[PDB]
Amino acid sequence: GSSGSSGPKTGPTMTKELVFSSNIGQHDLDTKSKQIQQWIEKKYHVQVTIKRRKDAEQSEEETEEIFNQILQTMPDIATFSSRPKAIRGGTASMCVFRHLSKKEEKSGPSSG
Repeated sequence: GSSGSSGPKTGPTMTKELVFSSNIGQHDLDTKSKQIQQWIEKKYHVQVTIKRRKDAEQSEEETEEIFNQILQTMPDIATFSSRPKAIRGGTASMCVFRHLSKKEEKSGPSSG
């Protein structure tokens, strides 16, 4: 049996932001995502920004991974609102996560 209805609320005009280093591991990153997910729920615009070392020995393709690693948790609840790009000269990347404008929700009760 299930019981719990908070109420239909799109939420006020607020924006969230998240900043961390690539060093973050799976154990840690796991938490970072959870937080973002909860936000997206209320259609909260979350701005993510990955920071890399002084020209670390890695290409952009690597910096793109982290991003996906996060969206891989909310692939049916969130989407690449704003494609990630090279910011601050490429040393870092910025992106945002939003809700699936499409009628696709694989979380919660059988939406119908």
